[PDB]
Amino acid sequence: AGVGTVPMTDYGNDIEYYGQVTIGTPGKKFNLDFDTGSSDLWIASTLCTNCGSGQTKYDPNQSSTYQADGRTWSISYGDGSSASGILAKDNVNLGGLLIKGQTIELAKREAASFASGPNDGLLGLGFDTITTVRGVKTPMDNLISQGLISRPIFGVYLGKAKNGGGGEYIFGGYDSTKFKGSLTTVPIDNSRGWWGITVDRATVGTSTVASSFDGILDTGTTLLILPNNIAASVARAYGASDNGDGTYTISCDTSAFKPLVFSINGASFQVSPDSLVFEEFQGQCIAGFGYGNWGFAIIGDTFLKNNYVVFNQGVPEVQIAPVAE
Ligand SMILES: [Ca+2]
Repeated sequence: AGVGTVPMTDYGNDIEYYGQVTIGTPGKKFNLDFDTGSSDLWIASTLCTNCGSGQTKYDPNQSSTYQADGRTWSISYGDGSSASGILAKDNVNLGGLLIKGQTIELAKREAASFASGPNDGLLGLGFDTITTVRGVKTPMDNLISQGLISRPIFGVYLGKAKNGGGGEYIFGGYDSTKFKGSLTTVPIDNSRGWWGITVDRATVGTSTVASSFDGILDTGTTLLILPNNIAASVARAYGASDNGDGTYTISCDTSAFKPLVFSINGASFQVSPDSLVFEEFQGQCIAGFGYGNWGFAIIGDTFLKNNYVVFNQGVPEVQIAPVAE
């Protein structure tokens, strides 16, 4: 692959997307979840006492560039998962770009959901104001300061399992074969450490289901999670029924549904009919949109697998365009 290019693997029905990263000298390959909703780079390690037998574990002893650190870390994600351990320093190779002396977080403990998942840890792509340890420079901060990228951007393509899966992240560039038309620039609010944007409105057919609302672009969240009122308005448009757990039951037959269209900075971006269905289990379909008790939306994979995004940490801003398909 080209310089800074990282092919991704689509896990299951567009649940999450991970890529290979080489850590250490001579180095081991790790599958990490690329997450724009967090900013810590943590990996399963041989110090871990409740990690999955299937995860690849970083071993300090096998890296001649490992450097010990006296600090500890602990993280607790919104979904109830967590992990904790110690800090360390080592080299990280991202698509051919060798970051020297990146702060890495070695897990000593991790939640069972991580132990049974497909990845070895997470690569945080949010802003450095939300690293759990103060003073930690993120991989993007280091790519920029070490001169590994000449533009402070990363282009993101997330595939659809229905079309074969895959995905691709490009550090320092983007690929126009993955999108159609012109990119639309959208200003980012990074005040909470996330890629926050304002959606002007959301429509289903001729109905305005929502007025402007704020949301965060999160590759690390599977669904499109909306504030209660907005989610109910959307559900009413499709005849979806509330499962009482943050999810909805929708008709498995999407041939009759109109796309969920977001108006962002004057252009239209949509969640295609096929994406309105997340998963089918014993003939019952779970919708691609859910609700949470937050005042802002979590714009997850349901939305990102339909729209290419160029993330610019420098401005900050994003450039978006409909996926070429
Ligand atoms: Ca996640």
